[PDB]
Amino acid sequence: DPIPAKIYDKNGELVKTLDNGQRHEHVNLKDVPKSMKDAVLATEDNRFYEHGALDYKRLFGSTLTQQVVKDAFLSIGRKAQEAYLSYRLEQEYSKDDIFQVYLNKIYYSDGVTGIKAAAKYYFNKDLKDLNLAEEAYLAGLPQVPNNYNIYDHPKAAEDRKNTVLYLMHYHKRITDKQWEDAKKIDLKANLVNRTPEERQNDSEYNSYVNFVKSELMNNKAFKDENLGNVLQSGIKIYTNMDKDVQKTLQNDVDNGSFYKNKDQQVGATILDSKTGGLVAISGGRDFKDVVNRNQATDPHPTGSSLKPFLAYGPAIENMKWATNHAIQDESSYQVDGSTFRNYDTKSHGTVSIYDALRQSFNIPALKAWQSVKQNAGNDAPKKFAAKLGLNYEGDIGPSEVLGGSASEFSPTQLASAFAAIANGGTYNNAHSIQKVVTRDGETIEYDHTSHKAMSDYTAYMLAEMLKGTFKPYGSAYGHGVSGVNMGAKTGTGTYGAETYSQYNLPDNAAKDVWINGFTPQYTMSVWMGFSKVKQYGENSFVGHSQQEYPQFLYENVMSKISSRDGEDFKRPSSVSGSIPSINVSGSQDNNTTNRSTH
Repeated sequence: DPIPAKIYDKNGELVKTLDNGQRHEHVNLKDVPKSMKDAVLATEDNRFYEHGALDYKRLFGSTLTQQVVKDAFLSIGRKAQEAYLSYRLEQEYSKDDIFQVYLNKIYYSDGVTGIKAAAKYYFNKDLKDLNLAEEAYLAGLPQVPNNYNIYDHPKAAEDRKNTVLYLMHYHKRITDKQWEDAKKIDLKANLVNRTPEERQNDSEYNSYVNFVKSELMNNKAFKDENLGNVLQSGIKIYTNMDKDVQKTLQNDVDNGSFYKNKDQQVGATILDSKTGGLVAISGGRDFKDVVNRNQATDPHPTGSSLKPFLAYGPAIENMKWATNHAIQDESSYQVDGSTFRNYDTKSHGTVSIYDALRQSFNIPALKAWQSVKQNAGNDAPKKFAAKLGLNYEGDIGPSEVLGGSASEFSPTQLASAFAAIANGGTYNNAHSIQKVVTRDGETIEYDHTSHKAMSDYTAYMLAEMLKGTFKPYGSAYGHGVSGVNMGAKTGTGTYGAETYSQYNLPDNAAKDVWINGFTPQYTMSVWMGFSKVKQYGENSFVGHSQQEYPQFLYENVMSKISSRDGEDFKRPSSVSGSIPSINVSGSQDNNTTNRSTH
């Protein structure tokens, strides 16, 4: 029975409580229009006054009672406890009592329970003065409230409304005429005008709540149910959220000055590097839960973010390369019937992969990816990446290596992948919920996916190389935090070659920009893009200067929240040497250089 859900941070403190979900107006059964009740019955349980608790004719050659119960407490036979409670309920209360409870407690979407409020909401009408088509729709809505809500699926909502009208005619609850009359009414006519904002009506938690709501139904114990039905059963949700970090991340996102215009978007995820627990998340600026796409959990092109996982990572793992392993760079380069060049269009000659990664050269990463493909097998890259949650439906071409094509993942996904590097090479699928405590007192334990993604040396060597990103000439030089030990990998994702012309985009125009940083404590992943590609690059990142934006967000937040205790990534006894010249013990590298970049 009705009671809002409560969300608790990492300290057990109450952080948020989901209200706004009470547009409910109580109605007495005498005060409900005959035609409204006729509508309900005709569609849900026509012979409700007859059949008693279960409908045995239906069953052989549902029921209002059953609905009321299913709604309240709720895999193979837990349908039988419904049956039994329905029986009991049918023994305690009369048909009028039950019919009334139905009309007062069933969910109508957008946080509406009860036909009385469901009418005042969708149509601003009293039950008395609302029309036939409006009744039919309000009668069919409750079945699957999310798919029938007009505001979201007007086509479905009209089909549902027509089905009810049919049923009503078929059960001869309305004449042949009034049927025909009603299917002429415009349903939308009196439809109260709202935008996604009013439909909902301490915001630093919005993105986190949005995230928890999604993960909550992924557990076996709730997977079947509904949103507006599992959140009203007074459960208590305990999360890994850091109250403080979450506020910081969302404030800095909302009040940051690193937005070129109003079409620019962000997505930020912050995990506990070690555990994988979601410490804070932001889906965008001034993010409204259902109103806005949660950009922290939606996929975007990754640009050069994935190099550690498709090229150098699998290369250090599978053929034990040293960090100063040497690759021959060029100006152009062939892979299939396609040419590839570096972003700066140059060739840097011979380069240590330490630099090749921290400055994100494209050819050397293609070479490396190709070397992993030969010396470890064509599926070696896929396997490595797949350990870190980065899956690929089909083939991994040179494009996905460079972040194009199928290389689309959420900031949350990348944060998880990178946190692996940040903690000895153990992968932890991002997880916000610790446990939920049900109204009575039961404790459901949630768990997440965890498992070795890479061997200790690989993780340490990546962690060490990527520290070089914040060092001079590094793709994120100047944006690292001072006393803090952190490595990072930036991503810059270009546009399709055709779209450069269609929109007259300048040469240095980028569509997605990422930074993925990690300390021993936190891993943080930031993506930024624009909602619509405009002409001349107005909605693109143009030049290092503009593509550098997410690094301001990263630096700001990582500086406020990171602790200066001087912790570092733990060095395995399996690595020998020091940056930029780290190798795998007892397996030094045939091919190396002491050659620097600039």
